[PDB]
Amino acid sequence: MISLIAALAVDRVIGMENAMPWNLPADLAWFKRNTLDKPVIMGRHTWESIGRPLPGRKNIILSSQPGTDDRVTWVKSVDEAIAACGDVPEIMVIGGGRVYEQFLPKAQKLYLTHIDAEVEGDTHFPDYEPDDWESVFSEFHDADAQNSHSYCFEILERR
Ligand SMILES: Nc1nc(=O)c2nc(CNc3ccc(C(=O)N[C@@H](CCC(=O)O)C(=O)O)cc3)cnc2[nH]1
Ligand SMILES: [Ca+2]
Ligand SMILES: [Cl-]
Ligand SMILES: [Cl-]
Ligand SMILES: [Cl-]
Repeated sequence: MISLIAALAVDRVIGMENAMPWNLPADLAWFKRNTLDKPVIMGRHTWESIGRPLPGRKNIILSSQPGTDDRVTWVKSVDEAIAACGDVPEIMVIGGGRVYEQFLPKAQKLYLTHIDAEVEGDTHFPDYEPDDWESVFSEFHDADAQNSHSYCFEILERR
């Protein structure tokens, strides 16, 4: 199955002109927990953001331009990206905006972190209809010594 994993500020903001103005190691740990030992598909901007390959995951970059790093797999279409994942139980789509938009219709599961930050968004998560999704997990957390904002983890399954 295909799943999307994303961190959403208020108004579904997922990306800004520059790095997001928060420090959420707990969210990064959640991201890692839920992507480890699964193939991850990302777009080129997200690849640049991360800086290097995500450890312990097959990294697949969806882009129309040729690849500039040999440590990851470069593909040019959605179907090629899926094919490159092979026969696995779950493929994780990790953004950004355009990649989420292309994979949402195929997705059966969303792993969302909702962050209590009001920011001006450059890119947004797709406008999904809550009516069509069932929350099967929710966990709320306050800001703390290591995390700059309150955040809530949710797992949705398509109804
Ligand atoms: N929940 C969630 N949070 C995110 O910040 C997030 N970010 C993107 C893409 N951006 C990023 C940026 C960095 C790392 C990252 O460095 N993750 C590490 C853990 C952090 C660390 O160990 O320092 C990893 O191994 O997964 C992942 C995704 C896509 N989906 C997300 N989903
Ligand atoms: Ca429920
Ligand atoms: Cl976790
Ligand atoms: Cl991207
Ligand atoms: Cl629900």
